[PDB]
Amino acid sequence: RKTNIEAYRDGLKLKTEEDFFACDRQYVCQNYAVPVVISKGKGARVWDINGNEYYDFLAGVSSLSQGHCHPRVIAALCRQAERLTLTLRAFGNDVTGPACRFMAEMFGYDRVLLMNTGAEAGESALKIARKWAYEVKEIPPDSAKVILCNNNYWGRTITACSSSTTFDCYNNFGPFTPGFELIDYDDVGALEEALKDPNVAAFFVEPIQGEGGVNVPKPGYLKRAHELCRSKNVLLIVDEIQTGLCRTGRLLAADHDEVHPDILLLGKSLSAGVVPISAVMGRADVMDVLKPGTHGSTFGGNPLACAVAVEALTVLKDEKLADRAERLGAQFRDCLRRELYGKVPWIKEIRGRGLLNAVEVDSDAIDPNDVVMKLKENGILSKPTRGRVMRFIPPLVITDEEHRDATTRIIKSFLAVEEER
Amino acid sequence: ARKTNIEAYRDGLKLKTEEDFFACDRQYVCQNYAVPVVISKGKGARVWDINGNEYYDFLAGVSSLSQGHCHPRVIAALCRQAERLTLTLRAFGNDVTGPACRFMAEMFGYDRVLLMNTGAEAGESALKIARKWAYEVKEIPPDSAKVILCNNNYWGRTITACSSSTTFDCYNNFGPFTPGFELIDYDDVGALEEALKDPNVAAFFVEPIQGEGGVNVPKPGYLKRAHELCRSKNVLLIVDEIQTGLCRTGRLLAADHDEVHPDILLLGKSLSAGVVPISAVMGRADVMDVLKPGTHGSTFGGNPLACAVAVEALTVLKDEKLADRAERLGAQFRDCLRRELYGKVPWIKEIRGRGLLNAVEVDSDAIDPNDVVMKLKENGILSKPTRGRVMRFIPPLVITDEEHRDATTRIIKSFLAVEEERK
Repeated sequence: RKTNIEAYRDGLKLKTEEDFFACDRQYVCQNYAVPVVISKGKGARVWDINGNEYYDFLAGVSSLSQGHCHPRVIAALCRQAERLTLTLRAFGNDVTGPACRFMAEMFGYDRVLLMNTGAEAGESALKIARKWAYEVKEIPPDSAKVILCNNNYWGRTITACSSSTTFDCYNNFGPFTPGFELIDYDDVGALEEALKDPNVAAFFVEPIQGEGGVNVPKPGYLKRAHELCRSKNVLLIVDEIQTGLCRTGRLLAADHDEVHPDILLLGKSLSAGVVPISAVMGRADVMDVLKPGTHGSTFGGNPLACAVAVEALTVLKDEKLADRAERLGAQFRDCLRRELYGKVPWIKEIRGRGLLNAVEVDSDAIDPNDVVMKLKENGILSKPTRGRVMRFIPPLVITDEEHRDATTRIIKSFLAVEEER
Repeated sequence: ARKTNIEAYRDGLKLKTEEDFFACDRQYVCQNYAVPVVISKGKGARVWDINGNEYYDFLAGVSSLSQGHCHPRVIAALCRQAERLTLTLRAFGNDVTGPACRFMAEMFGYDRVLLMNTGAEAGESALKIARKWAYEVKEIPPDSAKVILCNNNYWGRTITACSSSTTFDCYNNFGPFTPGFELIDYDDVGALEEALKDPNVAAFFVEPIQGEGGVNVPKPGYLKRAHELCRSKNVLLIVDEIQTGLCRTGRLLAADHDEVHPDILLLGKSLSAGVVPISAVMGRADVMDVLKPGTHGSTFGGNPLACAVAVEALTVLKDEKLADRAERLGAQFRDCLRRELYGKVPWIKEIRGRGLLNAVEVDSDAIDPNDVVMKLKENGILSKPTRGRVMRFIPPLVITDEEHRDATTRIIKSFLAVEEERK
């Protein structure tokens, strides 16, 4: 049977890509800028409405680490969706509990708060950190500070905008939530100075800055940061929404440093890009400050998303996608480096861990969008961040044959752009 | 049927009784909620606990499940789109999101649709839009924008939502708070009119019936008159229909009762027949268009799968005529209770509602409100009060005539059983 969206879509006679673009310009709020109309995905590949194939090298900015339409994940969705999707957490069910137990054991935490979005996991963590700082550190009323890094990105709520240094994220959205102190990323000295304020509740940080440009910090940064935080009884909140779940070659990007975050945020690939589910995890004596009535969410921890998440997380384990991301990521960086550094003098850096990789180009000596369009032409879909940072974030299930082909196609697109300069 | 992954994981854990699940929950789940029941299946207006005991669901996700639990068509739409494509980000186009927005744009009468995931995101997205519009179009000073809200509002749990709440537990120890809010009494035209004197006001943000606040029904004409007042000061009317909208109160939108067409409209909850979180912000072009590229976003907002479900969920509302069904049964429900419970039961302070959004307020000094929750449960009714003393009765709108009759009877019997027991 045709579903309603199918029969409605057919009724509008949307034939070409252009017809869809015009539909979007008319009815969809215009808060995004590429031209392709994707119809179907499977694994690392997607297909547009004309049956043209591409490798998806954005993968939801790491929401589709398991690939598009993973059969196991789709089957767990569909089987749960037939039984039960929503109870509210005002009633028990036979899924939410076991899911939290499953996550708590896999990542080694006492308590799991399930929310829907990455941003909500962020607000949730800032809230828990404030309340814990008022009730356990006994810092004076309303004086709680949270430290974070210039060019952070954890969401789009007004509080998120309030803690951003990125003009377009905050401009004309105030007045702002106070209580933030901004420091440079990857700067051990600045963290230490800012840690002198005894009203600090938390340092909030990404192991690698994602939307900020795949800024990989210097060896030992997170380890040292954790030590300085403990020293002043300050929570380390580590956002692994983009970096977690095998993307960087380990279960969490913090494992590279053997850091166990005091509070852990997961999202995106936690559902294999099927439904929004995020999580905040922490020890009991921190997480337990959230008493009944003091925080909540309608869809948070619904049994449908739980079942998906358990299956999604099991795919990461069973298919060994961590090891895979490490092997392929090193091969990817090695290949691009041999073939492009020196030969392509407008490539400033090729950087990454695992399959969270990027090519920083000099935007005074090329137009970034030419690279993006030549990528598209050669079967590679990608979106840069901050104009000049090309990102390469394929699903981790991309096969060896596929990953070799894509790497070739990528190298070719950069060389072809250089040639054409 | 074959054992699902998730089922074999919990069979592995040897969780058989209701209390095995309560214990698992207490150990591993953040303890930010307060009920004894373990639900494992929903169909329509009914759910079943793990023992096979059957109940009527009279919370329905606080009007997230208007189309019933596990509606066949919605599930079939989920599964068929799920096999094709679930997510692209809005950085690439797809064949679902544009059509879906047109669908909503046409059904509700607006130029532009912003799709988000949660109710709270839609609320925040609205505050962001209003502020930015006030700065760029009304040209008020930077950081001076104000938004007017009502005492006891509930729109979510973000720090900014906390910042604009008057509910102690929602805001306490979660500061410092986002400035920019002016609280006034719900259902007070005088207080609205006065607060609209400040030219820095960007919007009035209001629910047509206060949901979590206690099913507080304003006096006739309140929303009509409010819109006039806002319009005269060039102030946006943002109406939160997340809980009241989509047929729950007898009409497509609760605002339709007052022929109010909100300047910004919020929906969520039943927008997805409770299958997946999807919410929407709808408004005219010259307001919504302040959100330029890169100034707002969300990983999962407007994902193909959720769009597919929402369009199906909305179609179910029309095809099965659930606005009419909510109107008819609702009136009958309020009829039944006021007849049989006023007079006989002194500790009923009021019975109120519109459509199938109803509430029984009890005097919490004359009775323990939990006795009522447990007696309802004993008689096969699952409900959860808001604010201790407001009993809520929010069933799916697909509740049949026999189910509703039986349920109303079981509900009356519970109230009378508690008064009997008082004596």
